[PDB]
Amino acid sequence: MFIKPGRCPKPAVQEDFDAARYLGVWYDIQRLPNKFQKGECATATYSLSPGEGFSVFNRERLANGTIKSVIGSAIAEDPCEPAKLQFFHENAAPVPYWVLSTDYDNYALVYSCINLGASHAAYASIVSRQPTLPEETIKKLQGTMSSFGVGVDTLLTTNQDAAYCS
Ligand SMILES: C=CC1=C(C)/C(=C/c2[nH]c(/C=C3N=C(/C=C4\NC(=O)C(C)=C4C=C)C(C)=C\3CCC(=O)O)c(CCC(=O)O)c2C)NC1=O
Repeated sequence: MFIKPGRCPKPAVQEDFDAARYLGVWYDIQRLPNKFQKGECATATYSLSPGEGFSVFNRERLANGTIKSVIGSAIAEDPCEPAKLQFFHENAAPVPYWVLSTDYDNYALVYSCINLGASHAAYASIVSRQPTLPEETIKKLQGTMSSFGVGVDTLLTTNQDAAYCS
């Protein structure tokens, strides 16, 4: 279903966010169950764009062994708030992409809440520069998540095993 009652929180974001340090490959460690991501081995690649934002290439492996991917764009509508991006894909309405925390080199926590009148749709990933992330880092980030109405108990652990994902 993925539609949940109540409207979105406005969590705090990475205040000093440098999109240039955020570029390259990020691996999905944990994610909320959502509509689009039906697979495993989920990676996001962020690329140089002429403009203010960056180009997005998201990639996953489905249960039948097929690779499915999407291209989009992430751009901060307010350069006072550079961690509040909007994600543009296809014909779609932009969805928020909020970097709540990153050290650029190890981890990020990303959130997107879509308001649907009285209900909402939430995306939340813990990502890593590696296919794994220390259980301490995941605990801290899960801690941030619980503080704005995400249930850590809903989080999928993403399969990043080279034997399936190669
Ligand atoms: C928390 C933020 C977050 C947002 C804003 C989000 C949105 C989002 N992810 C999508 C696809 C996707 N999203 C991902 C992966 C990712 N997406 C990411 O933002 C990140 C960090 C990864 C993983 C590292 C994948 C693999 C797809 C393709 C799904 C498919 O087509 O099978 C789509 C397009 C749907 C489509 O056309 O199929 C949207 C709008 N998902 C998220 O996780």
